[PDB]
Amino acid sequence: SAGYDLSVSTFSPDGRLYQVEYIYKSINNNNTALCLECKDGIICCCINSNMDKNKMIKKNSYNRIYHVNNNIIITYSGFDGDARNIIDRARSEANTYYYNFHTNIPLHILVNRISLYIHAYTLYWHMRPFAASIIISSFNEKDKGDIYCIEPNGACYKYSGIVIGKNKEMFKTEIEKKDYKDINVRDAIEDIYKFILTSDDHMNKNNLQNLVNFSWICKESSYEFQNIHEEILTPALNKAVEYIEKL
Amino acid sequence: TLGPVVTGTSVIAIKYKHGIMIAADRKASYGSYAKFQNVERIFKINNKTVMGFSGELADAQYLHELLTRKNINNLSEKKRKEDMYTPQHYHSYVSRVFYVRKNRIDPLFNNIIIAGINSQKYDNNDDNVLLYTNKNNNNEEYKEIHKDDLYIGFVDMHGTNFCDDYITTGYARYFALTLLRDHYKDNMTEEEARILINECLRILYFRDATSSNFIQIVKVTSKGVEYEEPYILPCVLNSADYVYPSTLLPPAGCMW
Repeated sequence: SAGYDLSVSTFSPDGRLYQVEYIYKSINNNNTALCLECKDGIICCCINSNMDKNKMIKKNSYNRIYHVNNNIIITYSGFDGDARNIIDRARSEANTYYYNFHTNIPLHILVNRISLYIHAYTLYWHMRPFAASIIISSFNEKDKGDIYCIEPNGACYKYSGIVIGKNKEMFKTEIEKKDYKDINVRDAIEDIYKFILTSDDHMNKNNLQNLVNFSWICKESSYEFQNIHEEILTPALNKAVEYIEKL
Repeated sequence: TLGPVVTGTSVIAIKYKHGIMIAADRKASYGSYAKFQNVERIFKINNKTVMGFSGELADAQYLHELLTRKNINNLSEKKRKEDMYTPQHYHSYVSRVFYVRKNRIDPLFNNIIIAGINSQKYDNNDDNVLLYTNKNNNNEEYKEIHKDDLYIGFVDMHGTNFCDDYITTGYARYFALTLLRDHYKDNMTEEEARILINECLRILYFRDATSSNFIQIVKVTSKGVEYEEPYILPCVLNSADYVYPSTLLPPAGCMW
């Protein structure tokens, strides 16, 4: 503020980066993206409630969950173009790592490289910083699950469950009521549907099935990226709607 | 690469009623020295495509890594099974690579076979792709795939490329190719295809110094890409005049 918030390469007299703070506001105003580590896998869900008034969009065509090596989930909250750019860079880093060493890039190395890539755009007076928060997650039998969230300022932190975007406070409060380290992903789907219905006021039983993206990496999917099939999602949606209608 | 140092010998690929059968011996030679006897010369690009090579192992490995990363990018961008690249697409990619390297006069010392199934209507293997776990290794019948839905393509050092019902590289282009141009027929069963390939490999083992009888067979079918258990081909001589002792021949003249 006071002329100190017009550039990302100037600190304010109190050592703050107002451009990055404004990016944080933009991300918080965007669609919801959560990742949850369960007993047998990780579930990634994206609630695109901002498109509740776009009735001519092809059903389920808009997806915010991607994979890197078929075993690393990556989702985002923010600008679609910026997130796509960052995901392309993540895929590029994975490709280079495999070319160099003939193995898949470790998740923490990829997270660090993506954090550096994002942080590089907050340093110069002629580039626009990325307005996106990234979630990068993986799961396997030995190591269980690893979830990292990268903020627009280049800070990566590890979690067992993370929510970014709108209503993230309510989503976190509802998620923290139970320990999912001892719950299976199939049982967690119903809980996530209930959380969405209670938290997001723009979401109802009618639009739950076309404004929500659901992917996972679990034992059922052979610890590889999968989109949760409608045959598995529909019963959970029905049960959640039934329960919330009961109360 | 100025020339070949460690090399692999011929590969043979053919079409049969259920898909593609491709065979190569598991030997790489460092000149006349058979240094490596358990080498893999057939690689899986995706669930419907394989690549075989004859020539320099280093250049073959370079190309294999290129194709592996191309497949990974394809899988990253895939939304439906129709989005997966086809053997024709990979054949075009390899042909373009070879052509550009010819123009630069920096060639890959290799002859390449790109084989597979040019269709998505015979299975749902690409609905959920697994890269690090092979569920194949729970048995349903194979699907009779139309010959026009299968693809075998050849690329050489100068970028010359084409496709056919059967492709051979290396020394196979003489022995196996003669036998195939004589005896190959459409819609062969698996056992008939294996018998024909085994005859070709036996002739190659007898008449080619850089070959072995330790054979790798790979099948591209509706079940996906299957590697068979490598086996030793039985190869016995076809004449007793070979075994006849030399001391029983007349001691005068040039009887050797």
